[PDB]
Amino acid sequence: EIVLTQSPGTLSLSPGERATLSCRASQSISSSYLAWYQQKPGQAPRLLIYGATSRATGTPDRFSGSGSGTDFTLTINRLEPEDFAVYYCQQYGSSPGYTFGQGTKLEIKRTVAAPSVFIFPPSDEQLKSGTASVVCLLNNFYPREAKVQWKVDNALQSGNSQESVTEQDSRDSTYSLGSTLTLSKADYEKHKVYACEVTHQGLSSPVTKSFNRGE
Amino acid sequence: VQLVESGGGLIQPGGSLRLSCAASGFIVSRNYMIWVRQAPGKGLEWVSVIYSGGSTFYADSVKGRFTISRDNSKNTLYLQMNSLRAEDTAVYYCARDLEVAGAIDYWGQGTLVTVSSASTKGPSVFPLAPSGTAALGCLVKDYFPEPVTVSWNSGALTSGVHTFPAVLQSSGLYSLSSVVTVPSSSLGTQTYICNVNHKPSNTKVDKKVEPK
Amino acid sequence: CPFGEVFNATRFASVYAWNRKRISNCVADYSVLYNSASFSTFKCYGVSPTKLNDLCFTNVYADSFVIRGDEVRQIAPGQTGKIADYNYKLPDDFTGCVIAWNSNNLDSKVGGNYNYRYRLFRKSNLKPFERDISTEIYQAGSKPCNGVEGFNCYFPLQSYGFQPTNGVGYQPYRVVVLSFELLPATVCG
Ligand SMILES: *[C@@H]1O[C@H](CO)[C@@H](O)[C@H](O)[C@H]1NC(C)=O
Repeated sequence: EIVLTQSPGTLSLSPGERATLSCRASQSISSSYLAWYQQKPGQAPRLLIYGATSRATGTPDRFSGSGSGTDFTLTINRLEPEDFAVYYCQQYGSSPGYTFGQGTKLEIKRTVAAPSVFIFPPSDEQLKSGTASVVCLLNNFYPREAKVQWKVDNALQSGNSQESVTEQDSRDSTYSLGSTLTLSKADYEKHKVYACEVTHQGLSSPVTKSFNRGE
Repeated sequence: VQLVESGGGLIQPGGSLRLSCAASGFIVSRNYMIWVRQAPGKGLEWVSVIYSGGSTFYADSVKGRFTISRDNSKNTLYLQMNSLRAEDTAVYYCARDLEVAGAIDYWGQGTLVTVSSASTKGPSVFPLAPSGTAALGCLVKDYFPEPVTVSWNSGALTSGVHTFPAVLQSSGLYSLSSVVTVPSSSLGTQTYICNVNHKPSNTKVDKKVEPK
Repeated sequence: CPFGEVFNATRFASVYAWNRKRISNCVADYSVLYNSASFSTFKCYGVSPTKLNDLCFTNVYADSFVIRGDEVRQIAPGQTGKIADYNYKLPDDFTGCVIAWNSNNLDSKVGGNYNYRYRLFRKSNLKPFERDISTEIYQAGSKPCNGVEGFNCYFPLQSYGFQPTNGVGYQPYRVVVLSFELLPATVCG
């Protein structure tokens, strides 16, 4: 089964720089059968290039396509602010007849900003109901890559947390992230120290915030 | 020229739905017509195609459950979906396809299909109480269906507010957090109320968030 | 029978304008065909390649053209796709053989060979053994085309791009369809 692998998964550039997105096919295909789409949050994809090199209606000249065989490339010359979006490649020649790549997000570049880390115990109201939710908050950081590690009595916790991330902020271009650790009230009262330990480019060393149950 | 989609909604596992795509300008019966879908937060996925001559082809994941068709009199494209599973939840686009003469050049706006088997349920609202800059918030937990709206102090407080995307928990209910950073000297002087509104269940909560 | 004048021609037809050669009043013998090693595909329907040489037919037809590797499976009864529907349609009760071989050495060219074309647009499916060679502009929308290419107004024929480096599904294949017709026999082996 034909597979389109796009790279990099995320591109961070500032306006007026040159953007180069790649698509690699798991088998060799004719260049006639490759297309590129842009998609902005909330909207339907917009066709940009078809036949590897042909500009769709309304595609400005700063967009150009190229490649053949296994390798294809979309170039944005002189990035514009409206060009930050997700970009997909598509083949339409091989079974099942339509395949898309996984997407490249083209995002705004800015200076590294370390997160502010906050930790919140479950409220008494929630505990009364029989579930504890411990929340860890990472605020206004860049870039998006961050490891949040939950530790309960210095035992690292896997498989009972969920993360959530804001879209890049429209004023300072940073990210924010919430991580939630869910326990039953019974398991929550079995332990004392709850900590989230955050690792990020902007932190010289991992920062830990913690609290002791009932303190 | 335009493609307008309709018919999406909430349906249970095993249930049936029918999407419709009224065309304008394009003549559905003279075109390669496709359905493509996008699961929340994921990629594009090709579902189905009908050829102007009547031939039909289907992705593997939907073969035998989904049926594409059209009505030349209404100039509309349809997608009949039977034996729907949770994983069929997505935004569904109809689109016109031109293959080597143009790829997929026109796409409708999309219609949302949710496959759940969860019942309508208003959120529980719990405070995230603060312990330079302080952070405080609201946990809006175990609601269905989407969405909730969250404001702070009835809209008077917007600076520094981050309302995170809802996540789907293993129970099938959604949950989300809303936080705001403030001067920690404001903790003693200003009151912070999150205002949660969940229209499907007609639930409106106002939770006051105080330091513990 | 001059099989070689069909299999060994220098160029082949584009599928939309497939070539039909009548073969009549001669001796058949399918030995150099079946016992050749250079055929990627050689499938028979309604007959049997073993007991082919010892039978008679009123007339035989050899249709020839070039398609992509991935499309050779559409040169069979009860198939669908752009080729079967809009270019070459075999009937459901087909009595004959389909022979295909990879012609990348002959029909690919560095830089792309675009001489071979297929019909992409057509309101209705071809009937069996129909040959449509019109180049009328295809009306995809509501406004008339008046023989002018534009939005919603497409040339119905499109080129394959055959480059030697494409994968075999994108490589050119020469196909010959032998149709046996028992309507006074004149073609025996
Ligand atoms: C085509 O030419 C080759 C050249 O060696 C020959 O062997 C073959 O029999 C020819 N095909 C026929 C006669 O059908």
